[PDB]
Amino acid sequence: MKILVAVKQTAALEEDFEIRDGMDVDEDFMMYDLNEWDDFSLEEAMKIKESSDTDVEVVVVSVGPDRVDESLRKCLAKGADRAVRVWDDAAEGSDAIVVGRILTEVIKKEAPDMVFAGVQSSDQAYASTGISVASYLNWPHAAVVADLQYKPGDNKAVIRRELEGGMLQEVEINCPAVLTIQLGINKPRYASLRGIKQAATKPIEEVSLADIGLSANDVGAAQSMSRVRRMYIPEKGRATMIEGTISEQAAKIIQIINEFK
Amino acid sequence: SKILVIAEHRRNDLRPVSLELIGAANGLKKSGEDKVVVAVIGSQADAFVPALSVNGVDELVVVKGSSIDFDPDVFEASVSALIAAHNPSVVLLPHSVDSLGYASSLASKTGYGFATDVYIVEYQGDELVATRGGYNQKVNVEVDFPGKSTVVLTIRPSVFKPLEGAGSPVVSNVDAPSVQSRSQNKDYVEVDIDITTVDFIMSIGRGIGEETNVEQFRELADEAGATLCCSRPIADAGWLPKSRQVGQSGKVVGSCKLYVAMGISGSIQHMAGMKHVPTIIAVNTDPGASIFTIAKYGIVADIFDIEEELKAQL
Ligand SMILES: Cc1cc2nc3c(=O)[nH]c(=O)nc-3n(C[C@H](O)[C@H](O)[C@H](O)COP(=O)(O)OP(=O)(O)OC[C@H]3O[C@@H](n4cnc5c(N)ncnc54)[C@H](O)[C@@H]3O)c2cc1C
Ligand SMILES: Nc1ncnc2c1ncn2[C@@H]1O[C@H](COP(=O)(O)O)[C@@H](O)[C@H]1O
Repeated sequence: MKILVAVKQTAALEEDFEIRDGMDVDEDFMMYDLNEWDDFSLEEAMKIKESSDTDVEVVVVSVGPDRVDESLRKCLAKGADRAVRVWDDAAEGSDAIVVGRILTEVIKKEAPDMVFAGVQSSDQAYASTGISVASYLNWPHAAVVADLQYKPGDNKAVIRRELEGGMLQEVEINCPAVLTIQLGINKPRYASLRGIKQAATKPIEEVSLADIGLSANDVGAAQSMSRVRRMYIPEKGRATMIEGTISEQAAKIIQIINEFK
Repeated sequence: SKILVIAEHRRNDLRPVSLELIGAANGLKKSGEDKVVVAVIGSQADAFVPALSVNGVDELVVVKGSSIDFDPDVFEASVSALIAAHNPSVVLLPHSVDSLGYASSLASKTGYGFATDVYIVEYQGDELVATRGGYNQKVNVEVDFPGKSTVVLTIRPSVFKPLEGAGSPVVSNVDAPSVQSRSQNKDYVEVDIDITTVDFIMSIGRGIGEETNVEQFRELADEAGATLCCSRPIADAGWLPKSRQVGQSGKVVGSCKLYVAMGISGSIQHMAGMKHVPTIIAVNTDPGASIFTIAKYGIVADIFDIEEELKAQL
């Protein structure tokens, strides 16, 4: 049994980031971490390994350059068995549909029995990659899963998707399947200092595009389905700032509150 | 030219965003000579033709599928076949939980131009240009689609205005492709207090820190006459019940005349549940937090000293 979890290291900007030139934010203002969704998704796989008296292989896989190793190391430390990073400089600027392709060819080698992805990423919030993987692979899918009922080897699986305004809907899905996991399906763990440590002895496995049958010609912004024309910061508001003390800022809120009763 | 809209419905009600996309569509087409086809997909999909039959729709296609409600196999099949049979220049999906389950499938399988959660859309000349977010709505990314006979966009809900009035599409029927779906829908499931449809709200987000910190914003609220509410993280963690979540997946605080957002950054899905409140105060230490860009008043500051002192004057 094997669960492949696809993971993204996402960028957050610091306050007073700026722009190149035009076509992106300045490489300096970015801080990298593991996409928030992926915690829950990896947790979900470990939750499966944990609960079954049979052997289960959780492996994490990332398409990124090597600043990503640091996030993979964190997955390692939180229980994952093996970690694989796909990269070529060619791949730079690949949108979600290209990342779909690159992920697929890795997933074709690993041959896992289920694949998890994150509803979306926090930076690009595309909300498209995982399902795109589902497509090249031709596997059954579901996006936005709040609860999973699966036993390694089973061949159907009962998930619940999370709908607007609250409701959930159960859905029985055939496996192998892809699913994109939502926030809150579970409470992910923190690595222990022993985890951190043993993980520091593991290898992060390098895989290039040729190892999966792909070349310069299959990847990166040029073969994406959208071209950036330019980014810009939006003008942000017509709102009134209040400046001064607590006693004042708070005095103001209390005027407004009282203006309403 | 055609613009293909795909509607959305669940458990027998047409979801409002449908009407928003027609809006989008209509405000987009370059010549009033261009048509706007709308499709609607489901085993009892007929029911909707009265409701779908409205200003802006030139053709209405009804697609009887295997299932009553959304199902990603059925949907990708149908929309593929409509795309083939209408050769739209542009097909518009609601960026919604259903769409997430298939839209990118479509785009992947042939060369379609593709872009999601788009909130500004326009032509420049013969050239379609779209705008969505970046770096967590810290920037706009304006994108185009060189080469692309056909472009598929998922549209943010509550951005585009629906049209006033009735109309007269030509109505048609197809069968969905015969598809033997690889998943099967089962039951819809719900998991007292108040219905946070109500006047005055104090709403805490991640900003607050730790479960122990809630009691004093619970107390703050008790003492202003406010109803305690929160962003998603608080409820995910189990610190307030899911009844008090504002947001795209919680409650929409319809009758809120006052909303103080404390330690909430303003994510897209939070705004969804509260963006229409008339007075929104935002308190937040991070001056570029998106919440500020729909508030009426903003304070930049720690929620903790704004708390006491408030709780002290009151
Ligand atoms: C399909 C799906 C559905 C979703 N449904 C919902 C939903 O229903 N409701 C929802 O809320 N989200 C929803 N989201 C989750 C959403 O993406 C965000 O993760 C969430 O809204 C962020 O919550 P937050 O603003 O409290 O946290 P954050 O985004 O972490 O913001 C915390 C804020 O507190 C500020 N802060 C920290 N300390 C202080 C301080 N001491 N004083 C003042 N300010 C401080 C920070 O500056 C920051 O801006 C959904 C997401 C997905 C994709
Ligand atoms: N570059 C990537 N490498 C590995 N997984 C990724 C990558 N990009 C997206 N994903 C998967 O995509 C998910 C959802 O974010 P999105 O990019 O919005 O489709 C993440 O949780 C990962 O599962």
